[PDB]
Order: sequence, then C-alpha cells, then structure tokens
Amino acid sequence: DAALPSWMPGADLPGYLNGTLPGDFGFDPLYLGQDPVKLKWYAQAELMNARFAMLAVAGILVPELLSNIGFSWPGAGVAWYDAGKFEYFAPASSLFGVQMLLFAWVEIRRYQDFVKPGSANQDPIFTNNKLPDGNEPGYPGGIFDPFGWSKGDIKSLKLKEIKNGRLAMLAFAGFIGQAYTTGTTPLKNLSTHLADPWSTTVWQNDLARL
Amino acid sequence: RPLWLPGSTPPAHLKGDLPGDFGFDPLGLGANAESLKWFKESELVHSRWAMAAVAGILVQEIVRPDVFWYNAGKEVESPLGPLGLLAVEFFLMHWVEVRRWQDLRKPGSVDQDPIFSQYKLPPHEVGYPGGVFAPFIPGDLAELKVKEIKNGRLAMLAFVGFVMAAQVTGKGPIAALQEHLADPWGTTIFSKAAVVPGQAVAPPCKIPASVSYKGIEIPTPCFLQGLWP
Amino acid sequence: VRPVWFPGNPPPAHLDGSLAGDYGFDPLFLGQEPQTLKWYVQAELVHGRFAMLGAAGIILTSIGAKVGLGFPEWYDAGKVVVEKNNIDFPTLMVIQFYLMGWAETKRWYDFKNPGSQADGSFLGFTEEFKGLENGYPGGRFFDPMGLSRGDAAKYQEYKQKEVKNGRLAMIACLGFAAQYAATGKGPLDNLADHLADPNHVNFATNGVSIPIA
Amino acid sequence: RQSWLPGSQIPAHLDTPAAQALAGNFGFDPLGLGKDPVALRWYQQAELIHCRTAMAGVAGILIPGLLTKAGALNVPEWYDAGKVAIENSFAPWGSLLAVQLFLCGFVEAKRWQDIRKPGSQGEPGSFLGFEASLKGTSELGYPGGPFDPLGLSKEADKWADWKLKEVKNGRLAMLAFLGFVAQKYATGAGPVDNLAAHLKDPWHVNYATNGVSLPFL
Ligand code: CHL
Ligand code: CLA
Ligand code: CLA
Ligand SMILES: CC1=C[C@H](O)CC(C)(C)[C@H]1/C=C/C(C)=C/C=C/C(C)=C/C=C/C=C(C)/C=C/C=C(C)/C=C/C1=C(C)C[C@H](O)CC1(C)C
Repeated sequence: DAALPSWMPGADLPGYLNGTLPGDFGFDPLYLGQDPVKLKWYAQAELMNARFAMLAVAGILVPELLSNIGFSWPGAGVAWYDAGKFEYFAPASSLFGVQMLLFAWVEIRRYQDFVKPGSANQDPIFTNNKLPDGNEPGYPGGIFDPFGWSKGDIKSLKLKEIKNGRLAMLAFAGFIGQAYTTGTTPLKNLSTHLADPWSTTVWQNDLARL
Repeated sequence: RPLWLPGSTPPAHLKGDLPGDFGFDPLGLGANAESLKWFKESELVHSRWAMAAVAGILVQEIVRPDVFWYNAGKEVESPLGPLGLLAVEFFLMHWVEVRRWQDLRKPGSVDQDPIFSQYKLPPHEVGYPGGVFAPFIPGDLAELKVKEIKNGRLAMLAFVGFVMAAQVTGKGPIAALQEHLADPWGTTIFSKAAVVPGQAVAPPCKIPASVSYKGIEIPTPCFLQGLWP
Repeated sequence: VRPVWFPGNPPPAHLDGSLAGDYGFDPLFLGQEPQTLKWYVQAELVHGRFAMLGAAGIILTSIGAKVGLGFPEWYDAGKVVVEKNNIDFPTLMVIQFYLMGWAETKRWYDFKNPGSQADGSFLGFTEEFKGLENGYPGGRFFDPMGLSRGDAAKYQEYKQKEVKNGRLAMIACLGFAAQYAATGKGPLDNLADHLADPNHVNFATNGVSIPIA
Repeated sequence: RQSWLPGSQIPAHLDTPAAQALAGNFGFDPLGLGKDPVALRWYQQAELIHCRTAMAGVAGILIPGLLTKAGALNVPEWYDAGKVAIENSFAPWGSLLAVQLFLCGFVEAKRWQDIRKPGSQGEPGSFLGFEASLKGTSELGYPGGPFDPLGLSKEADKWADWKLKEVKNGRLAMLAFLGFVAQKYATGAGPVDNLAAHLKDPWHVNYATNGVSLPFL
C-alpha cells in the first residue's frame, strides 16, 4: 500500500503487506495474511515449500534431460512418478522409516529457532561449534551459508530466492497436472509442444479427451 | 450548438463539453456522471472497432471477392489451428483490455511501460492515450475528436447494415450496392418485405443454419429472424 | 385533481397520489393499513415485473411458432425443453428454489430491515444491496445504467411506465390463460383469427365465455 | 456481529457479552433453547462433546473410505464394519459394550462433576496425585493440561481462532454424519460411492432423483 512493486499496477494493495517480506507485491486477494500471527507462519511456510519445490523440480528435470542425452546410470529413463516402485538397495518402508527419524531431529531443531530465534544455533555434541548470533527464522546462515553470500546484497538474494521458489512451486504443480492429464513425462510434454505448439495447447488436448 | 433535431432543447446533462454532443440522449442514459464516463469510453471503443471492421470488410471484398466476409471464419485456413490462433488472441487482448480498463478505473496508473522504465505516456485523458499511440496529429485535436466520433457513429451503423444485408441478401457490402443500383425500386427492404393486418411477408435467411468446421458443427443463426419485417 | 379509476368518486385516504400508478383504486380497502400497503406495493411490482417478462416471452416464442422457426406454444414449452434436452424436472425445480430462495429471502429481510443486506455479509458487497426505495433496489447490480440515480423527474416518469406496463402484462397473462382454456389455441393464432373475422371470431362466438349465446 | 441470517433479529441472550465470548456465536437460536444462561452453559458443553465425537467418527468413516477407494486400505463400509470386526474378535459385542460403558461412565462422571463445580476433580488426594492435572482451565469444556500435550492452548494470540475452527469443523462433521445416515437409507451405498456417482452425472444423480427425499415431485 505504498510505492513498492505491485502484482496489478494501479490497485490499492493491503496495508499489512509493507515490503518487509521478500517478494511483497501486495498479492493477497483472499486477505489470508491480514492477521500478523498467520502471516508470520505463512512466510516460513512459503519459504519451506519453495525450497523443497526448487530441489524437487531440479531433481525431476535434470535426470530426464540426462536421460534424453546419452548419459547412462541405473535411473536412466525412470519417470519421476515411477521412481517409488523402483527397486533400491533397501525396502522403501525401511528408507521412509529412516527419513522420518532423521527429519524429526532437523525439523524440531528448525522449529525451536522459529518459536525462539537463536535458541538452536549451537551444536548439541560439539558445543564449541555454533551459528553467528545475527539470525532470522528461515535464514540459519553460518555453516548453511558456507561461502558468505548472505554478506552481499541480502535483500536482492532473498527476492531471487522467493521468485525462483514460486516458479518452482508452480512448476511442480504443472508436473502433477500434466502427468495426470497427458500421462507422460514433462520433457516429453515439452517436446510435443515444441514440435507443434499451435496444435498442442491444453484446450485442444482436454477437448480431445472429452 | 448544432443539434440532432433543429429547434429542440438538449437534455440538461448534455451541455456540449464532450465531442459529438448534438444533445441526443432521449432515454436519459447519460444523466449519471459515472455512467456517462463509462458510456463515453464504450462509444469510442465501439467506434474504432467498427471503423476498422467496415474498412476491412470492404477491402477484403475488393482484394478477395470470392470470399464472403460472413463466411470468412470457416473459409480462412492457416497452419496455426483455430485454437492456437484463439489462445494467442485471448492472451494479447486480455493484457491490452486490462491495461486500458485500469486507465479508466485509476487514470494515470498505466502510462508507464512495464518492461522499459524510460517510457511513460504523458498525462492524458481516458479514451485518448496519445503518446506513442499518437505519433502524428494532422490538425486541431479537438476537430479530429469530432471527426473520429462522427466517422465512428457512421461506421457502427454501417456494420449493422453489412450484417443485415448479408442475412437478407447473402452478399457482401459491394455486391448488395450493385444489386440495389441494378433495380432500386425492387431491391429496397420495402420491396423485399411487407406486413399488413391480413398477412406477414419477410425475406428468408440466406445464411446456412449450421456450419460444419473441423468436425464441430457451429450454430450459425440469423439475427432476431422471427421479428424480421 | 389526479385522474381516478371511477371519475367523480373521491380517492381513498390511504391513497394520496404519492405511489406510482396511484389512481385511488382500493374498493375493499385492502391497503388501508400502511405497513400492509408497503408489502402490497412490493407484491404488485414483483408480480408485475414477472408478468412483463412472461408476456414478452410468450409473445416472442408465439411469433417464432407463427412463423416456421419451431418454437413450442407456451403451454407446451415445459415438456419440449425437458424431453428434447433430457433435463431432469426435479433437479431443475430444486435448483430454482435454491436460487430464488436466496434472492427472495435477501429481498424479504431487506423489507423487514431496510439496508440490512449491505453489511458486507454477502462476499463483502455493500452498496449494491442497500436499496433505494421499497420495491426499488437501485445500486450498480440492479440499476447498472444509473437511470434511477440521474434526473429525479425521469426516475418518477419511469416508475409510472413500469407499474402501468406491469399491470397491463398482468392483465395480458390472465388473458393468455383464459383464451387458451376457452379456445385451445395459441395467443397469436387467436389474434390472426380475430383479425381475419373480427365480427364473427371473438369471445361472444367462442361457445364458452357466454353460455346462453 | 456475524449473523446466520443477515437482517434477522439476533436473540438478546446471544448478544450478551458472555454469550459473545462463546465460539461459533452467529446469533442462531430460533427456538430460544438457550435463553436461560444455565441451560446455555450446559448446551455449550453438549455442543462441544457432539462436535469432538462427530469429527472423530466422521474422520473414521471418510478417511478410511477414501483410502479403501484408492487401494491403500480394504476397510468395510461404516454400516457393515461392526459385523466384520466382531466376526473375528476376542469378545462378543455385549461384553465389549459392557466394558465400554464402565470405562466411559467413569471419565464421563468426572467430566460431569467438573461441569457441576469446575475444578472439583483436583480434589487433593482423590486420584493418586493426578487430580492436580484433572483440574481443567478457566474455560469449561477446554480441559487442556494432559489433554493439550503440545500446549497450543498456551498461545493467547491464537486461542480464539483455534476454538472457532474446532466449533465450525465440529458442526460440519455433525451434519456430515447425519448426511451419511440419510444417504445410506436413500441410496443403499456408501458416502464415497454417493460422491463418485453424483460427480459422474450431477444433473441426474441427486436427492431429487433418489425416489425418497421428494415423494411429491
Ligand atoms: C447454522 C444454520 C444456518 C441456517 C439454517 C441458515 C439459513 C439461511 N441463511 Mg445462513 N444459515 C445458517 C448459518 C449461517 N449463515 C451464514 C451466512 C449467511 C449469509 C451471508 C446469508 C445467509 C442466508 C441464509 C438464508 C438463505 C436462504 C436460502 O434459500 O438459501 C438457500 C440458497 C442456496 C444457494 C443453497 C446453497 C447451496 C446448496 C446447499 C447446494 C450446494 C450445491 C453446490 C454445487 C456445492 C458444490 C461444492 C463443490 C463444487 C466444492 C437461510 C434461511 C442468506 C439470506 O437470505 O440472508 C438474509 C444470506 O445472504 N446466511 C453463516 C456465516 C456467517 C452461517 C453460519 O456460520
Ligand atoms: C511455470 C509453470 C508452467 C509451465 C512453464 C508450463 C508449461 C507447459 N504446460 Mg503447464 N501447467 C502448469 C504450469 C506450467 N506449465 C500448472 C500449474 C498446471 C495446473 C496443474 C498446468 C497444467 C497443464 C496441462 C493440463 C497442460 C499443460 C501443458 C503445458 C505445455 C504446453 C501446453 C500449455 O501451454 O498448456 C497450458 C498451461 C497452462 C495454462 C498453465 C499456465 C502456465 C503457468 C500458470 C505459468 C504462468 C504464466 C507466466 C507468464 C509464466 C510463463 C512461463 C515462463 C517460463 C515464461 C507447456 C510446456 C499442456 C501439455 O502438457 O502439453 C503437452 C497441457 O495439456 N500444463
Ligand atoms: C477488427 C479488424 C479486422 C479483423 C477482425 C479482420 C479479420 C480478417 N481479415 Mg482483415 N482487414 C482489416 C481489418 C480486420 N480484418 C483492415 C483494416 C484491412 C485494411 C488494411 C483489412 C484487409 C484485409 C485483407 C486484404 C484480407 C483480410 C483478411 C482477413 C481474414 C483472414 C486474414 C487474417 O486475418 O489472417 C491473419 C492476419 C495477419 C497475420 C495480420 C496481422 C495483423 C497486423 C499485422 C497487425 C496490426 C495490428 C493493429 C495495429 C491492431 C489494431 C487493429 C484494430 C482493429 C484493433 C480475417 C477474418 C484476408 C481474408 O479475407 O481472408 C479470406 C484478406 O485477404 N483483411
Ligand atoms: C442449534 C439449534 C437452535 C435452534 O433453536 C433449533 C434448532 C435448529 C433445532 C438447533 C439445531 C440443532 C441441530 C442442527 C442439531 C444437529 C445435530 C447433529 C447432526 C448431531 C450429530 C452428531 C453425530 C455424532 C456425535 C456422530 C458420532 C459418530 C461416531 C461416534 C462414529 C461411529 C462409527 C465409525 C467411526 C465407523 C464404524 O464403522 C461404525 C460407527 C460405530 C458408526
């Protein structure tokens, strides 16, 4: 509600969005972050869902692109939605069991910081090890920023993080929809479009499926 | 001030400020200020669209006589399929229409190029973007604002003529003028239709009822055929 | 002074010429009590506005049937639509009571409490549901062109035309039912027959309206 | 003031500040059942227990049902699950119900006595040292303590929102159970089938075409 960037040039934006969070373009048509305590939780949520979505999309597209090329390895042409039934060294169940244990420790360590900032910046075992005092929930830094990037224009870097994440979160949503609708991998869906974009729009595809 | 009916008193709301104000508002549709502000833009948009369509339909008939404008949608064939063409049109018009609309809702809030910060339209009026959209002005702008509305009101009435002529004669604008010029006494609508207390006679629709296009069958109805004279 | 329904007879006291279409007609004093008169005002407007849409619907579909456009007669349209389009009557009827129910209940509580539907309770909409007058809910949804909020005299004249055209349509819909019941034909079939023979084809010769004829 | 019916007259007994302190107060009591404050307090407790039981039961009918529809589960329909479970159980239904009434009655009696006098179950020396935790909070129907293991009720800036979600989700689950009973008697199928069938042809598959709900049309 000032002169900060807007999702719709000329609109009256919500005052609660004041440009303190990265990517504050005043977009809250349903007035969800109007309450400050909800907005505080939603900021971390958006950052967490974005950071996993960014890793996911990378780990979904890179292997497919390598598969198209001559790159050889166990996965090869394994479709992301078919990776679960793939046979690995250990039973899925076992792996999941380990994953939930390992994550219980890290999530509750991250959650402790969020509820009390700077309360989990110390190594439980090697007490001497720790994270620099200056810390905000969602931005642990220290050994999580091993190259010092945070030191430079941190605000621009945080905006690049939120922007790339929102696109990744939308990409994953695409992968889910396009996979269930076109029943094929994303880079295959892109090849179909690049071959004949005009005749390969969701409109025509869904019309044919009707 | 010239009026639509010489010797008449114009509506109180129609003073003479707007271009094309000949004191014509019999139903009082423009007595509300905020409503007049919308209808003024609507008249301009309708005028410019109609002027281009009447120009295009006449030129298309000269350059492409074999193709009847009414049958162009089904006849025109391009490698960009109907859907591909429509998608592109939908996105491009959504952007331009929203940008123009926001100008009406908040004047001066959409004069800046969203990609290049160095380019912004100078302060202007709704309906008259100017700036890059007006590279040359051959004469007084006020006079051309009258020429634009007058040429637009005529074009808007011409298109409606092209449509009804197409449904009553099955021919493009020029082909009709020629039919009329061949036999004016037997080509007017009066010489094509007649209703008297005893009976009713109306020209038949000359437009097929449905068109077959890419295995869809598009409904193609005549306009208020039941109420046709 | 104001033209009355029975020239020479004084207008009733509860009728002071303030309401649109006030010709002092209330022989049974049914609107003698004010609040009751306000309710009957909305009733006549609601009945009249539906009759105007009804009459215009029957006249157009009757014209399309008179010509060869395949429009069913008004008394046969309900079955044609459901049959040709395989529409489930029960579903359509319940959907109608859902939509009408919502709109009617909101209009009802506006009558009970004027302006009470402009609190933003409905999707945050406030001014479009405040209401200008009893039976006249202007705003930007119901009066999208602002004819009620521009030229007070034009608004009064339009109200007179609305009530008179609504009372005419209400009389015309009673005529469409009586004529169908007495003749078994459509309305524009009845007009063609009369126009053909106005002295020998009328109600006096229909064999039903006057039993001793 | 939010209203169940915009423009309607809200009962004065629901506009009183104490009544407004109650979660889900949309001014709905057309029959005037809660005019008496003492009754309004009992009915608020009754609504809370119905809400929390309906939410647990409906979750135990829908969630398993959707998982079975997918395949992740093979649970029987809710209306057939008793027979299936008792078929291979260690006990007949009567013995299982007798044990249920004993254990439920005990905890229901303690909750009851807490309504008659809030904080009474903390009577020192009444429960081998647990009575200290058996005392609820200042709000009846919100015991917290051991019943709030994660201490979410300790955040005063989120208390009201949490209670509103519990009442609204509870009122929805209560209506979803009534719907499960009505739809079972009118269809002869389960709630997940009823949903799929309607979604296939919503205009021809509904309660207006069930041949029971509307015997007049
Ligand atoms: C707890 C009981 C309760 C009851 C009995 C009512 C009853 C009523 N409320 Mg009310 N309300 C209630 C709670 C609440 N209301 C509101 C907020 C409102 C508002 C804002 C309004 C009402 C209105 C009304 C009336 C609507 C009249 C009508 O014909 O509607 C039936 C109309 C319908 C459209 C039916 C709805 C749909 C139908 C059930 C089928 C749904 C089909 C869909 C396809 C669903 C598909 C979903 C999928 C796609 C995801 C009505 C008497 C209206 C009124 O008249 O106010 C004067 C109104 O404007 N209520 C809230 C929130 C504050 C409530 C509770 O929290
Ligand atoms: C940045 C996200 C993103 C991107 C780049 C794409 C890209 C593509 N999608 Mg898609 N999709 C997305 C998200 C996305 N999608 C989401 C969130 C959904 C809903 C779950 C879908 C559901 C979907 C379906 C059902 C289909 C596609 C299809 C396609 C392909 C061409 C057909 C098409 O355009 O359909 C239309 C796609 C949309 C209308 C989604 C809008 C794009 C999102 C919202 C981005 C917003 C626009 C913004 C300017 C960013 C543009 C991208 C940027 C890199 C320039 C194409 C390569 C078609 C296909 O598979 O081809 C074979 C197809 O049928 N998508
Ligand atoms: C609303 C205006 C309008 C519309 C909807 C159409 C529509 C059509 N014209 Mg047409 N035309 C118009 C104006 C218009 N014309 C004008 C003003 C002229 C005079 C210059 C012509 C001259 C003309 C000729 C000679 C022919 C057509 C033809 C056609 C038909 C197929 C050709 C085609 O469009 O392929 C694709 C068109 C293009 C690829 C050109 C792209 C558009 C240009 C390059 C950009 C201009 C943008 C402009 C500034 C935007 C403002 C315009 C305004 C109306 C909004 C088609 C139905 C052809 C036909 O009849 O086919 C049977 C044909 O022979 N037109
Ligand atoms: C407020 C008011 C006021 C005014 O004044 C008046 C009036 C209106 C009257 C009122 C209203 C009221 C109402 C609406 C009520 C409703 C209720 C309900 C529905 C409940 C439910 C309720 C419900 C509930 C609890 C539920 C429960 C359930 C459960 C446990 C479950 C169980 C189970 C399961 C899991 C599964 C299996 O296999 C089986 C079984 C065994 C079955």
